Amino acid sequence: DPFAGDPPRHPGLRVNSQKPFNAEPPAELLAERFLTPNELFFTRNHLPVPAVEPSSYRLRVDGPTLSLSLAELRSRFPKHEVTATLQCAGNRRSEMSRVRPVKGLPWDIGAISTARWGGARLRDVLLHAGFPEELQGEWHVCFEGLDADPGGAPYGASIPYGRALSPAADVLLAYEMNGTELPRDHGFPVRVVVPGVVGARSVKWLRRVAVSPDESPSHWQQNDYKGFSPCVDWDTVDYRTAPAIQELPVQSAVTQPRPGAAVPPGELTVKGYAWSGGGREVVRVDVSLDGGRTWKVARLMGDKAPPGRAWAWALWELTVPVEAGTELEIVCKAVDSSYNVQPDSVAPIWNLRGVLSTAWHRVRVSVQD
Amino acid sequence: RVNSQKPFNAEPPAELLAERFLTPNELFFTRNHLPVPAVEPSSYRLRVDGPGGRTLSLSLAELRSRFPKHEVTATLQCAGNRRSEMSRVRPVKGLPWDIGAISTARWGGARLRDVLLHAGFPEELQGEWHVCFEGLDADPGGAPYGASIPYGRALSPAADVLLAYEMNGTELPRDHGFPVRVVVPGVVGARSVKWLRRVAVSPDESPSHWQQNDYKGFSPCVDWDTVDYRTAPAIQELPVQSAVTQPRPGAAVPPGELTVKGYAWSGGGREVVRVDVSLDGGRTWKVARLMGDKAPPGRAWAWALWELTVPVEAGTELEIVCKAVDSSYNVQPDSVAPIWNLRGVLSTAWHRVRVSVQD
Ligand SMILES: Nc1nc2c(c(=O)[nH]1)N[C@H]1C(S)=C(S)[C@@H](COP(=O)(O)O)O[C@H]1N2
Ligand SMILES: Nc1nc2c(c(=O)[nH]1)N[C@H]1C(S)=C(S)[C@@H](COP(=O)(O)O)O[C@H]1N2
Ligand SMILES: [Mo]
Ligand SMILES: [Mo]
Repeated sequence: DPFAGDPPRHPGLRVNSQKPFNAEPPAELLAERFLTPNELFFTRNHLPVPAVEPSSYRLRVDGPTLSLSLAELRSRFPKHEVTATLQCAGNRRSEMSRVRPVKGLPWDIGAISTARWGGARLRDVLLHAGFPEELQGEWHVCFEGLDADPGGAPYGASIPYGRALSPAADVLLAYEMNGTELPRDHGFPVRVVVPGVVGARSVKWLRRVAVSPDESPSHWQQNDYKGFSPCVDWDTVDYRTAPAIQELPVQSAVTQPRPGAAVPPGELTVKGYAWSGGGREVVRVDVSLDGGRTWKVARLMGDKAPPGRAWAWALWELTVPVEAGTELEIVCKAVDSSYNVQPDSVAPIWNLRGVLSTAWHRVRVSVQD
Repeated sequence: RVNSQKPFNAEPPAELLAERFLTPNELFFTRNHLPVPAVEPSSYRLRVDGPGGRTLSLSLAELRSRFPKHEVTATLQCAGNRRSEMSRVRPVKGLPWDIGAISTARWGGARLRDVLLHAGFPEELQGEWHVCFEGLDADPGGAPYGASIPYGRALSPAADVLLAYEMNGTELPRDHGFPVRVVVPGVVGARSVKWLRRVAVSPDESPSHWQQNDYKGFSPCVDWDTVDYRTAPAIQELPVQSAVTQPRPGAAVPPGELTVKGYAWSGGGREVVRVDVSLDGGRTWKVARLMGDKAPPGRAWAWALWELTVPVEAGTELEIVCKAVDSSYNVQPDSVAPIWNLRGVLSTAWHRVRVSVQD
């Protein structure tokens, strides 16, 4: 059992896979706090979790070569904090499966969580390694984790050089999560946090940072996490025909009430989350009780972030009167700062991996007598 | 097609709209809120001012000679493009545009960035600053057309904001802002202020009617008795968009093969990564061929023209639908009612075109 050393996890989590460990918090706990407690933050591991002795750990940065200890990472670079939501490419995959079977972890609406991350700015570490603030043409910063497949290939990913060097992009080499040291499942001792970008690129248990003229050659950068036409099937898919998912599109889901519930008549408070990639804020959330025919505007909770740096989700709520003995089909949809919107239905956005599941979330409940 | 004479507003015929990557100056859609100014070029001056910047008064000759000419091929799409689709759901207030309030040109001019830096403004300002524009066109009272963009976009080298005096290789036409306009790539046409008289750096958004009390998106539930422009942000970047230009609604096409064509575009420099095309009303899809050359990442200011040749069977009915996907994997929604708004702006639900196949 290569997973014999994996860490202990909270019992309240909805485990989608044990070995490797993948789990999401239940819907009723998911949006209870703006910052998702470390114990409930969703967990996505492709491989066994590395057991890292903090003292001997070294971060390799291949400059135009650094070997940074955890103590150096902490002391040499000013600590910055960024509150960012990580959403998995597979969040809401369960919706896709309802149309046609897909390949992937059966996530519901909880493959998304939010934390206040603390660490060194990737920008500062790269400038310290001797790299220039700017590089002409399309360059990339590649990441490798300490976790590896049977063949010894590590988990890896990349982001464009521009994003890595940009102060406003808030890309961190994080060693703290919600004020405490990074948990093992979340990348102890160091992970990359890439705000506004799909979770896949936020490499945990970071071993190496390199600059390259090309994207990471990792399996998960080249041959996974892309969107295709709904017509594409396993016999025709060609990962060269689409871009790696970086920024994600606008998203929202209803966390309260839950599907199949019978709610009391009178007033009903509907709640959920909304978020969009690339630091685009959520400017509105529309909520319907009649299956998307008529809408009401939800209250957006929380504090406004600077323009282009809305890395954290918006929690929303709406209290509405409901009549005894009626059926409700509760639907939410969000609008971001570029006026991007969510689509009505899943079949037209369907894909063989069930990624990029952003059609409206629909929750059916009945109202008691 | 002219939607209005006084003031003048017009769009090119759908049959020519997407026939050339660069829209000829004579066909490029025209949206004018006010009478078109008659600008005498020698006496014209562009005023540039603001806190911590030297006030400039630039002649057309100096704008051309002092600043290095930059060329940017950028698509301008009006907020009301495809308004007709909104009116079919419920009547709205606005020009009755069809799919042609969008056009593309190669613009040439001074970088707004260079002009502001020349005036002494810094590359970055803390807080949320804006760059305000005022046109020479004005209402009978005298308020000019105006707009603004965030200071960060104005100063970004990558954002390609121009003070353009050339359009597709020739002098800027009168209807398109002669002698000078702002071109704001990847942003709604409303902010590309024509007949530019002033550029001002300000800590606040432009107080213009068209910045404060127009060009915003609202929930479909909002009506005239409840609309409050303070509740929404000014449209700046636009969402992913596409439409079919060939064939045209109600066409009877010959059997055999059919070449479906159209355009696709997305705001904020996000490239179009795919266009899906259906012939059965959105039940099944095929992938269209994207025409033209790639642009650098984050600077896809120009539309992608697309086409798909498909076999069609005699005597059948088709419902042709297209939808586009951008670099952040944003998508177009299925239907118009849920994106409906009282001004019929931001019309990006799937375009559907019904045709029959002879015989
Ligand atoms: N090294 C390493 N990094 C990783 C992964 C991985 O398996 N190994 N999974 C990725 C995926 S696909 C996502 S969604 C996020 C999940 O971060 P979390 O488990 O801390 O929520 O981590 C990313 N980083
Ligand atoms: N001075 C001024 N500039 C303006 C206009 C206006 O009425 N006056 N209309 C705006 C609108 S709403 C749009 S859609 C574009 C259209 O530019 P075009 O006419 O060159 O296509 O110009 C913008 N610039
Ligand atoms: Mo993921
Ligand atoms: Mo417009």
